[PDB]
Amino acid sequence: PMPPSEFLDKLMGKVSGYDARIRPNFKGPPVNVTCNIFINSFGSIAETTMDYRVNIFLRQQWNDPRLAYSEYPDDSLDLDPSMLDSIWKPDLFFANEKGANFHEVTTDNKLLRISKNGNVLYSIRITLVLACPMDLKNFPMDVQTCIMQLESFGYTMNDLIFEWDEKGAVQVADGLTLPQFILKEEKDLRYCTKHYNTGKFTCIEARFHLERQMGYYLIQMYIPSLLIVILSWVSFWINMDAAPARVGLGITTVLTMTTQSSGSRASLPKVSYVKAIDIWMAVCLLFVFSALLEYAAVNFIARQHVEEMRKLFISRAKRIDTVSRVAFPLVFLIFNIFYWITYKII
Amino acid sequence: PMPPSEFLDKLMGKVSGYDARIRPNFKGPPVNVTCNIFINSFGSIAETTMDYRVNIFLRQQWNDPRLAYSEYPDDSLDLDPSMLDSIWKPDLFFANEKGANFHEVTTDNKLLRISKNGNVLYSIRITLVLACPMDLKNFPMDVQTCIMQLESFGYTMNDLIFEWDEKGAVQVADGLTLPQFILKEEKDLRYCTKHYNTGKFTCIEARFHLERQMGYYLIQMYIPSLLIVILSWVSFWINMDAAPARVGLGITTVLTMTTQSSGSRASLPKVSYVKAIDIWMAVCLLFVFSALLEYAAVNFIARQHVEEMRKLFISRAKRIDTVSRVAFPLVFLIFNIFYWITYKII
Amino acid sequence: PMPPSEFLDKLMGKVSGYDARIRPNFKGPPVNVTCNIFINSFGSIAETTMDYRVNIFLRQQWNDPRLAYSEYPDDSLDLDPSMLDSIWKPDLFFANEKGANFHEVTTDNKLLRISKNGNVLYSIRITLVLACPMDLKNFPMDVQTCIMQLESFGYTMNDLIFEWDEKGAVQVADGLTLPQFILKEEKDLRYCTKHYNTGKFTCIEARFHLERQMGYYLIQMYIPSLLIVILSWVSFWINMDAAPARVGLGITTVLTMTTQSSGSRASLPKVSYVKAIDIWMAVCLLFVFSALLEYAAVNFIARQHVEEMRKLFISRAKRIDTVSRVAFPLVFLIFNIFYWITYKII
Amino acid sequence: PMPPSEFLDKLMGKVSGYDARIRPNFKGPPVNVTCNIFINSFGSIAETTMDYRVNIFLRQQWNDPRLAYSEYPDDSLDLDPSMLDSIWKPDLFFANEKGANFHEVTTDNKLLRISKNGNVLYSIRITLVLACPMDLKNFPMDVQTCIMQLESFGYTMNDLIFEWDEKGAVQVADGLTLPQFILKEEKDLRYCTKHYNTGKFTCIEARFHLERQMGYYLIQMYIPSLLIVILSWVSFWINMDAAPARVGLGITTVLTMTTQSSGSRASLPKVSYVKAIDIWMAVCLLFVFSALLEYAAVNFIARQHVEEMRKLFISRAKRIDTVSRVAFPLVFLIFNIFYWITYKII
Amino acid sequence: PMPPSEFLDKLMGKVSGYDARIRPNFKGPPVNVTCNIFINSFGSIAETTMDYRVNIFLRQQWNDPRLAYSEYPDDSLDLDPSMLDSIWKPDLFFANEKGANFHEVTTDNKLLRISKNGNVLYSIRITLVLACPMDLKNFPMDVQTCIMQLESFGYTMNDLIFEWDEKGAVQVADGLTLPQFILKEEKDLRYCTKHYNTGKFTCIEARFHLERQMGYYLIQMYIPSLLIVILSWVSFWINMDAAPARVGLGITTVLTMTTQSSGSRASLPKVSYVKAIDIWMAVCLLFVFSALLEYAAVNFIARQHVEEMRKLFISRAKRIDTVSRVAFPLVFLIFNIFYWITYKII
Ligand SMILES: *[C@@H]1O[C@H](CO)[C@@H](O[C@@H]2O[C@H](CO)[C@@H](O[C@@H]3O[C@H](CO)[C@@H](O)[C@H](O)[C@@H]3O)[C@H](O)[C@H]2NC(C)=O)[C@H](O)[C@H]1NC(C)=O
Ligand SMILES: *[C@@H]1O[C@H](CO)[C@@H](O[C@@H]2O[C@H](CO)[C@@H](O[C@@H]3O[C@H](CO)[C@@H](O)[C@H](O)[C@@H]3O)[C@H](O)[C@H]2NC(C)=O)[C@H](O)[C@H]1NC(C)=O
Ligand SMILES: *[C@@H]1O[C@H](CO)[C@@H](O[C@@H]2O[C@H](CO)[C@@H](O[C@@H]3O[C@H](CO)[C@@H](O)[C@H](O)[C@@H]3O)[C@H](O)[C@H]2NC(C)=O)[C@H](O)[C@H]1NC(C)=O
Ligand SMILES: *[C@@H]1O[C@H](CO)[C@@H](O[C@@H]2O[C@H](CO)[C@@H](O[C@@H]3O[C@H](CO)[C@@H](O)[C@H](O)[C@@H]3O)[C@H](O)[C@H]2NC(C)=O)[C@H](O)[C@H]1NC(C)=O
Ligand SMILES: *[C@@H]1O[C@H](CO)[C@@H](O[C@@H]2O[C@H](CO)[C@@H](O[C@@H]3O[C@H](CO)[C@@H](O)[C@H](O)[C@@H]3O)[C@H](O)[C@H]2NC(C)=O)[C@H](O)[C@H]1NC(C)=O
Repeated sequence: PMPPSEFLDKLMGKVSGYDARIRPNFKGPPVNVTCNIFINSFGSIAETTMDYRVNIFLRQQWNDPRLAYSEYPDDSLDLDPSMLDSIWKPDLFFANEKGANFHEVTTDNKLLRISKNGNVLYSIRITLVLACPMDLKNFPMDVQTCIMQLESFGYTMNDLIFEWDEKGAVQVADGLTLPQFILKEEKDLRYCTKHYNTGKFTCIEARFHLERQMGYYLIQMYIPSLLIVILSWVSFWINMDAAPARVGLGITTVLTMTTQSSGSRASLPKVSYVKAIDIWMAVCLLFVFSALLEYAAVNFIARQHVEEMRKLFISRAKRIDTVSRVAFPLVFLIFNIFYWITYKII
Repeated sequence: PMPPSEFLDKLMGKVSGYDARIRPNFKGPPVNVTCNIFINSFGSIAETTMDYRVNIFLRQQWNDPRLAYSEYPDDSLDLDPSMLDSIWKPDLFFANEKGANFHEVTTDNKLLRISKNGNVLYSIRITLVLACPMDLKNFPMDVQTCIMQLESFGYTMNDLIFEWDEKGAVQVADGLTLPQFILKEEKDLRYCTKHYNTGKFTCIEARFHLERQMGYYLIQMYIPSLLIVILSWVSFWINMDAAPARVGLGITTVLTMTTQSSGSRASLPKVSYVKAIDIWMAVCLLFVFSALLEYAAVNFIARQHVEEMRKLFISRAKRIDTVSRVAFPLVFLIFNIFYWITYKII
Repeated sequence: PMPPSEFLDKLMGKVSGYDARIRPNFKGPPVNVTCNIFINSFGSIAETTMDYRVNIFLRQQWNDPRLAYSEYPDDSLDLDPSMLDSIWKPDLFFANEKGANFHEVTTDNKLLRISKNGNVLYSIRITLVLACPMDLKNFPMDVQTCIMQLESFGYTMNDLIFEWDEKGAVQVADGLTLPQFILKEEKDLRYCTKHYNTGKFTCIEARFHLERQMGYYLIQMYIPSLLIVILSWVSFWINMDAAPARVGLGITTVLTMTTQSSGSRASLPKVSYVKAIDIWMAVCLLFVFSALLEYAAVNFIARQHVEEMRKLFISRAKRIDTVSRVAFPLVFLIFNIFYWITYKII
Repeated sequence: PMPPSEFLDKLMGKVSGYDARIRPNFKGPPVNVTCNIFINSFGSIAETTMDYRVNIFLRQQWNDPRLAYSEYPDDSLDLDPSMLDSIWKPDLFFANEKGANFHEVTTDNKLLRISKNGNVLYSIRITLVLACPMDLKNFPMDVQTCIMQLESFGYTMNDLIFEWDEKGAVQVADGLTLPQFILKEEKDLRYCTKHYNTGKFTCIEARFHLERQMGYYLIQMYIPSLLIVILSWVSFWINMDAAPARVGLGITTVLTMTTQSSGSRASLPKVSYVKAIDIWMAVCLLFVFSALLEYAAVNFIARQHVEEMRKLFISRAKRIDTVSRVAFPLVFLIFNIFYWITYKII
Repeated sequence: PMPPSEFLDKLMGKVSGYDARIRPNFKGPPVNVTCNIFINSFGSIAETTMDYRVNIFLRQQWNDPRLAYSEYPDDSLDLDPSMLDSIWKPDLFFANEKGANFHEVTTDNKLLRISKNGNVLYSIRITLVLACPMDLKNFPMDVQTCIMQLESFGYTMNDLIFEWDEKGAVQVADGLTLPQFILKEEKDLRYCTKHYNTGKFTCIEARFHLERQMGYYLIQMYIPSLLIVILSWVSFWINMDAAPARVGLGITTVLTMTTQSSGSRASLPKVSYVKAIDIWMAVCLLFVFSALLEYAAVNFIARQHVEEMRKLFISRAKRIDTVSRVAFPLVFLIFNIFYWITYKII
């Protein structure tokens, strides 16, 4: 019989009336293109740019009655991408591309196969740099929702409808791990149908819920902001009434508390609102600034001066050091309980 | 009847006399191309480079009498971008491109449709990195005006005229939020007609007013420059005449005031003029440098030495500490009122 | 006789029935493509992105019975890359490309030669930026395993099978040195056959074992974290009961221990788990934080006050300075033995 | 009559003997191409790379007698860039390109028009990243001279000559402002004719004089290097013979003078010679290092010890503090006059 | 007579038997291609990536007897790069490309001219980013040897041989200066013939010797590491037996010695071996760490306590300050002689 590439030329080229510029079922019902993606790679989720890079296999299935052969004995004719400009393909695009490219190493990484009844599978490999608005109200404990939406660009709703297939519309690779996030298994699949002044265009989208790994910030952000507060509590014991060294422990633990406060937001977007790591680095700034402010209460009370008025100020310069030495591990411990319960509920 | 893509070939190709190199209404009135854009994405507004990235849908409408079919029953013939080099298109360009590319993922993201009377809609998707000169005289409280202008490159004013359409010439996407700025709703639409030695070329432009979010700099730039000034006011209470610790609080709050002064302009352009954050970080440098300069007045007066001359210098080393402890929260509070009223008016 | 380029046109083009879109041995056994690579350049192994760049010569050998000439006198007909779109080529791709390009300087860097029996050698030059997941549990002493896998994209397992040749399937250049790593000579070669819902696709992969050079981190990370611990041991000798200078050596060696702790992870991914350099910079932070905490035990015990109770606290303020001066070089030396034996075993 | 695009095809294509591979006036006098540029954008003048980005309109005018129509009624026939590979064009290149691209958004941004006598205007839009060697001997007060030169690549001097036109050979845009530099109005226009072993090739070049804005470095580099010198002069007043606090003001104002000295050259090329900002940060390092070296002369003389020898060293420990308190504002003020006069003359 | 472009079409195209896929002197001696380069630009020699960027004119001369016209009156026929795919060209490539591109601004920057006897000159413009392994054993005083090598890709040694011409095989531009290095005039030209399992391929290479400019590191690395050692020698004079200020000068000059030690390798590759700047920043770390360790010997000996035993320890607390004040400018001056003589010999 015929070879497939010679048989598929006479099914399409110039003699069968197949025109690649005209959609299937023309002047009839719209073409129902069904889609599913396979995420090979994921990540490099930046926050200065608020974008993330993904590497997908975009599979598109539709029906084309002009490609429905009947007499050839096989069940699926492939088509290499040299002759891929000879069929109709849906004009899918991503509504938040922000730059994207194909992969064309050793061959155009494109797949096409045509069944007997006309079902056309079309799988391409794309690298996307998708845009998602980061919501950083509770920054080390947030759950980001970064989406990707697949629209049509030229055909309206009465000509081309996108659908997610019911048999697992988003597959993820086997050992896909992210360095900072984890990809949750439940992925929302909903519609995003756009209305312009040109017309109404089809749109489908998949949500990805990206929960952070808190274990990094619990090593660099929280514990070196915890030990500086303990280091400011050393000043309550040194020389117990007055020294030129309690000031040096009161000055210096505000410096590296302030430097770490600016260092906690070194590679973050300049958001207007206050976030979760800001109400930690400003309350633990308050517990290390009140320690030097506590000595200024001591060295002003104890530097006041008959026979009765001698010990009456030392009795006010030891009660200020046996209460402010125990009440600060009560106020800081009741803040540390109210903080983490709030961000466990939210 | 005929399919549209076969009908549209005989409307243009080689038999109807349609030449795609010749503008409509030739040797007559100029072509009135009307334009409107749709900002999908906005942002990454850099200031080291003084540019911003935008992602638009550029729609262009004109009239072409050679494309006015009459006998075909429909109202709008589309045209896929494989045959888009066969019509006339206006040679629009952006006068401040600084690099711009199309989007060509899964299909050339281009749209064309031709009405019965000859009206041609032409929507393409462009990513621009536009240039706008930043005016940073009042830096955290400024209202930037970044423009984009759409010129003709080859046709003069007597051959091709650009207009903004009256029905919403600039649309913005629904949930378009910027991390640092806000986009005001009033967008100016004015002309920018260029005159060269080649001729006079048409130009239209849209201004975008970008107001900053002050809430970021009010957390990192102002409050850690506010607490260092309060930290320098602790030195008026410590030991009340003389210490080796008031110097240590006088030195160190100039260090991290100077380090934060260089740290306030880490990612900014090297502008010649003085800005709003510079007359905050240099006046709050003055209140923390005059505190150590105040102790140098104390430790020089109080280190002077009959029976009457003993208490006469302590009476000059306490009046210098009961006035300079209250006058500095008067001068700093009258500066802080004159500062913010100035930048609320401007 | 004929020149080779004219003889090779009639072997393939339009008269011999050779169709370049159809694989060899069609409707028969699968094509057995055998592969080997030649790593020219290697390196720029980043960890923020977790990727590495390689520069290979990808050689592919297969059999094509339609190219088996018999009457031409030579043994190997070459073919320049201008006519390289005329044979069948396997659609190999790398399953973790993350961007890759050819090299096209002065000529397409591509090779093709055809033997008499039909063996086809096909060598191209590719630059890859391959992805490998970094496992940083024991960070300066880890052995990374970064792989590269070579799948088919269009042909399933019953049409195209990849193999590594038995005669040295991965060659490395003569003087290939890495700045941070060393490439071990044993390279694993195993199968990675993928199963999708499209079909099952062939895959071969080569593991590369990249052992680090520990000598860099033993100069910047370990020795300047070793001398700060010795510098905190200077405070046990200074003035031997009480000073305002032991606090100044107790504060300051916690500052540059914490600053170096944040400086130890300046260009690393934000992993959740704790690594080998973190249980050094948090234990040597403990020995420099316990030194200031030791003086707080001294200056609180020695500041307590009949005739018998005078020397009883100095006898408790010297035993605390002749034991804590020797026990800290016992606890730090027994940690330093348990640390390096653990990472020598693992 | 004829449309212009059909008339211009028979003037060139295959019937008039016009060959686009052959220069005008062949085997005769050389082609006199005259050039002028229009700088749209300028800037991003880097110094680590020593290059600057420009965005020009390159206009080229020459004469081509084969394109001299006589009977067509118009005076100027345009030509869209689709048929622009059909005329002869000069093979101009930039001898210091370092990468350059065209602009191809919505149309190839290219212009061509042909007069009646044969004069051909050819305007294109290029983005260049031109290389200029920076001379940083006097760094914040220098006048850079960054050039751009336009050579021929294939035709020698006896076949093609470039000239600048006399009517404004370099135009600059209306509101072109640079953030760091200013572009002087006088632009030198001179020749740069190259001699290779291939031949001698034409070359023209324009010099651009880029004077800096000193006002930025006078806020960050000079004033925080001025106040540290005044801060070191506070140590002459504190306790007036001896303290543990004059050392703390002698140590610390060397630290942030050395840190600012390394911070003054954070983003500069690693030049070998000494520059103007180096002999400010090394002389003001000397005035803050000699202040601590002055106290080491005080605390060594005043710590020497009959009844006559008591006040003879205090008379040497007050003369050292009433001269070194006035002579240092004399030496620093006579340096500050000799410094700025030197860089005002040069 | 004929124009040259029409004469050169009948010399090659389809009638003269010229096939552009077949090398000259086929089934005979190999083609002797002779090469020389012209370095326009050089530099951006990075060391994190260990690569350098060069911008060359690659000239190639071979002989092609099929292009040997005899009857045309000229001596050299040029050929514009539109018809440059019609001759045979050698498939040269660079064996350490790491990315390279042509220059195609206003015309393909390519040159071709054919002499009467068949000699073909072929000059193109290439930008290369070449790889060279940096050897940093003696880092500020090293002489790098970065090479570039020119291989054949498709033709073996018995078909194509590269040579350097004897008339100046590497030219350098007139005013080519590097910011950090200097390019030595003696350039080695040697062979690098490769042996693969495909065959043996020709290769020629040019060594470039890049001697550094030590004058930058002698301002930032060595002098601020010299004054800190002098600053640690101030502590021998302050208060001469005991103070809380000698410790503060002993602590702080270890801090900024350690910070500058990490700051000396901010933008360097993470090499395993020790380099020349590391045995300066670790010996000058030793002279500033032994100064604080010297006071710990003083304040432990002088704090020991009949009538005879009073002055016997002051006699041991002044001999330790009149020897350790002169021996440290003897050990540091004998190190500073042994250091620079070692790196002057090597
Ligand atoms: C692509 O999918 C759409 C959506 O499922 C299909 O449109 C649907 O087609 C069916 C049968 O043609 C329509 O059912 C009909 O409903 C009318 C009342 O409107 C009634 O006379 C019958 O019950 C009849 O079954 C259905 O309304 C229609 N839905 C929409 C939203 O248009 C379309 O046929 C699919 N096209 C292809 C090529 O598969
Ligand atoms: C594109 O838009 C321009 C601007 O509206 C149109 O030009 C205008 O055309 C009208 C009618 O052709 C001109 O009005 C005429 O004015 C003359 C006096 O100059 C008088 O005899 C009549 O009152 C007549 O209506 C109008 O002057 C002219 N304006 C300009 C600035 O040229 C043009 O016709 C439009 N072209 C197309 C193809 O739509
Ligand atoms: C490509 O490689 C595969 C794998 O080596 C080859 O397939 C193998 O082909 C041989 C002979 O055609 C098969 O042996 C046969 O086994 C059957 C029992 O199944 C028995 O009747 C005989 O012993 C006979 O030798 C072998 O089973 C088969 N293996 C597989 C996994 O398919 C294939 O022939 C190679 N193709 C080319 C073009 O070199
Ligand atoms: C392009 O520009 C060059 C330079 O202006 C033109 O070359 C010049 O052409 C004129 C007239 O052809 C030459 O003048 C002649 O000088 C000879 C003595 O050499 C004498 O017999 C006459 O006085 C005559 O006028 C002039 O020497 C020559 N200059 C050079 C440097 O070649 C050229 O003609 C221009 N070409 C075109 C196509 O415009
Ligand atoms: C390209 O360059 C190579 C190397 O210079 C040339 O090969 C050399 O060709 C000469 C003459 O054809 C050979 O000399 C011959 O030597 C044999 C002994 O082997 C003897 O019968 C004669 O003395 C005769 O002169 C020489 O051996 C040969 N060298 C090599 C290494 O092959 C080649 O001819 C050049 N090709 C062109 C087209 O210029």
